[PDB]
Amino acid sequence: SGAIYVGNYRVVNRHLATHNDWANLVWEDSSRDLLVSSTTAQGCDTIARCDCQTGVYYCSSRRKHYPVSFSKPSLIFVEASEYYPARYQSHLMLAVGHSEPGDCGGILRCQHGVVGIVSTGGNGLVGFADVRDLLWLDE
Ligand SMILES: COc1ccccc1CC(=O)N1C[C@@H](C(N)=O)CC12CC2
Ligand SMILES: [Zn+2]
Repeated sequence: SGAIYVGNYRVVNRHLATHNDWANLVWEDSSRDLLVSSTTAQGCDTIARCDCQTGVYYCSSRRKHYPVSFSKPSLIFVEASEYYPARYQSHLMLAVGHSEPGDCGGILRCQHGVVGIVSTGGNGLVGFADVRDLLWLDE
């Protein structure tokens, strides 16, 4: 689990969105595994606007933050899971790092701010849904 709280937005994995998220929906995209809802309170996270390929992510299954090198946002084939059939997921970045299914939502960050959230993984890999291209999160 986990979310980004920037301005009056809450960014979560679409597969983990609650009823309140759907009832306060701003934007969702199944192909990216992302959903954004509106919040009453202002958040403290800032979004990175950069092309960093190194950063640090939070892994809840280890209660630890790890440094990682990650690929550029791309279209990658993701195996079938309890929440989606096998399909191509867009705007996904891959890295070598530990992950388990419930690690989804953990933040990946760089020197500039939040880069994205854990969305996929397995066998010593971890994938992150990028949010750096969503410029509207800043206003
Ligand atoms: C962090 O993901 C994993 C880690 C280890 C093993 C397997 C996974 C992948 C996984 O379980 N996925 C991929 C998600 C997606 N974005 O399609 C949907 C979801 C069920 C939760
Ligand atoms: Zn950066």
